[PDB]
Amino acid sequence: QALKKYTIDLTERAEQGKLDPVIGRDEEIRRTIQVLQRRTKNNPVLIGEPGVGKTAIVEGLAQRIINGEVPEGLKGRRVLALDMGALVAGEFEERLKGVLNDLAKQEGNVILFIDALHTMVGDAGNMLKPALARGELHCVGATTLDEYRQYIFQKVFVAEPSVEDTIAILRGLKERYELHHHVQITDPAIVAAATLSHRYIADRQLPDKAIDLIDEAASSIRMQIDSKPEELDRLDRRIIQLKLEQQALMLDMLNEELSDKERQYSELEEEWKAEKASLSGTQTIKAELEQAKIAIEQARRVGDLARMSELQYGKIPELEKQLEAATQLEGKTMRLLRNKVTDAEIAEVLARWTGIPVSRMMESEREKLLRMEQELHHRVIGQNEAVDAVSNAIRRSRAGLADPNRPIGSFLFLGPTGVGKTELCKALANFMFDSDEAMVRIDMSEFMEKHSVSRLVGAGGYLTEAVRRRPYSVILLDAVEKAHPDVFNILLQVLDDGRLTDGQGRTVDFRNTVVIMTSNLGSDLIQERFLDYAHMKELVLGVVSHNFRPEFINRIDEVVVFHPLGEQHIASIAQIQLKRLYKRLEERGYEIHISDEALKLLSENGYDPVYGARPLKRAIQQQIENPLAQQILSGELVPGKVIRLEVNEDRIVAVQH
Ligand SMILES: Nc1ncnc2c1ncn2[C@@H]1O[C@H](COP(=O)(O)OP(=O)(O)O)[C@@H](O)[C@H]1O
Ligand SMILES: Nc1ncnc2c1ncn2[C@@H]1O[C@H](COP(=O)(O)OP(=O)(O)O)[C@@H](O)[C@H]1O
Repeated sequence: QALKKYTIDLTERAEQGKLDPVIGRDEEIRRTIQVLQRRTKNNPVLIGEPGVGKTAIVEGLAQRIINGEVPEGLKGRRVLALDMGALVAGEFEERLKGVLNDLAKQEGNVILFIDALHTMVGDAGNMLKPALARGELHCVGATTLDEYRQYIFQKVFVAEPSVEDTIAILRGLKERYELHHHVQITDPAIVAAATLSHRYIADRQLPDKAIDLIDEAASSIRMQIDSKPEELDRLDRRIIQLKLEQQALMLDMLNEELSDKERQYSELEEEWKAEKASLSGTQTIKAELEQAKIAIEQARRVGDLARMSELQYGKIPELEKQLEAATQLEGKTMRLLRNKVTDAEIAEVLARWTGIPVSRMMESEREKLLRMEQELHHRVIGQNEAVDAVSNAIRRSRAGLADPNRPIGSFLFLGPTGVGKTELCKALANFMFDSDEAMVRIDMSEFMEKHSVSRLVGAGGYLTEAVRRRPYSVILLDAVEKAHPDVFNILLQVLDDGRLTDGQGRTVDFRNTVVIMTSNLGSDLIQERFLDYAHMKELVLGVVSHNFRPEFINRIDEVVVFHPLGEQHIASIAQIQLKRLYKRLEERGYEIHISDEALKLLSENGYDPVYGARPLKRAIQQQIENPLAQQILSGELVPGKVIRLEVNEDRIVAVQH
């Protein structure tokens, strides 16, 4: 009986109704069942990244066995999960031997479950090998594919549920969790949990991370409930203060205001208790309801008779009616204490995790979108047609006026260098994705070969991995004309399917991304134009047809033309570049203003037609930041005095007048 010591009986747990409900996973369970009765290589292995509910599938199978929804071959079978802990508490091999003995004793009525299957074979227990082929033991694996790469039984692949699936799962677990945490859970909190966990948490997987959000928020709410209310602390401190003062004076007066405040503090206190009572009641009955439901599920099993109709008709709906009567009573009675876990709570927990202010997490998206041109113009200066096209396309996408199976947007940027293409990329990344850090930059110059379409996909790939870890990002493909012909096909697959199958066979989801492609092909004809504010697109389309096939031009949302930078433009770019410096100096108490002619010097030294505004930054770094740092470290320039940037001879100088 090493099973009593070294295993947990899952069918036993399911029989007691102590297993949480399993929502979805119908096909995976059915498959596993199909494989368990397999004539050879029967036993099956659940393969998927941690937290996707492989164990959930096992428990679901157990529940089906107990409920008798499984084929006659699996009726009455027992599912036991082998625990890795109790074994290692030379004893390992002997204990495991006893386990295999016990499993060979009933010969086929017991199914063993091994989570992290690699740990058994791979601290690499060897003795397990005979029982598989001999048929002494029938087991179900749960292992990662990585570890099934290590190990290479039947392949059973457990995918990761989508947002909708996760939501259904959480809605199924909702009552159990409400009971578990002594709280109410809002459906907005559920959808917010799934959605936000999907978006912001990169490393973890669904449903698990969403469930963690829910859990933590529930803990927070619990602690908030237990704690003494604000008003009561306020009043206690206040009356203690007035007590102090009064006894020190021993004014009357205060004597009255004491008493009154003691009446109030009394009333509130009683109210507090009352509320607590209500809560407690609502929980107890809840528990009882559960115990009733489990009970009727026992009654279906062993066949009590008037029992089940008494529970179904008498007990369950009475408890159900006074439960929501208690919740509507809660609706009336609850003031000082809030038991409802909302989307706001989920937001606060994921705030704790991520570090986002969370104003962004729920800031109104429609107002963000409608004002988009302005927001993008806060960073990108000039290039009005570009911002217009991009903003319009993204608006179309978010309004749901476009194919849902394609990326949010697809743009081809055309024009010279240094005109702010990459600037608009970073601006987009910031605007929608809350950082420039959510961007994926790939130079196409380094993919010209067959080893190119190899490298970025697989044979992992530079692209697929980045998009998999960061589904919301701006994918910028620079100098796309240099690309290897095999890559363009992959690009079409992304622009169309909104997904891409890699060298490993798994599909990466691009539907949350904005795909931007830049090219210098139009640079000459564009610099040679302004021609009308319109016809340019036709003119350059002419040169587009040479290097690009109709498929590509038609599958991208907008083809963007970037104009060279005017004088006032470069001036403004300069000022924006000076903002950061201004800020860093503002922190130390320096105020800097720049002369118009000095700004002209910067604008001149920062712009040449071939590199555009690229030289500008280190034109500032060299001509301004260097002597500035010199004087700051010198002590010549002192905080609390305005620093004017003027010109001396042809060179820029800093002064305190
Ligand atoms: N279909 C489902 N129905 C209900 N809960 C699920 C489902 N899939 C996953 N879960 C939940 O996800 C949580 C973590 O899943 P888990 O089985 O630990 O993942 P894995 O074992 O595959 O790493 C579990 O608490 C489980 O309740
Ligand atoms: N339209 C613009 N708006 C704001 N900054 C710009 C603009 N054009 C150029 N710059 C500045 O010039 C630098 C280089 O420009 P960049 O966007 O990289 O050009 P390209 O997209 O052709 O590589 C950027 O860091 C940016 O600060």
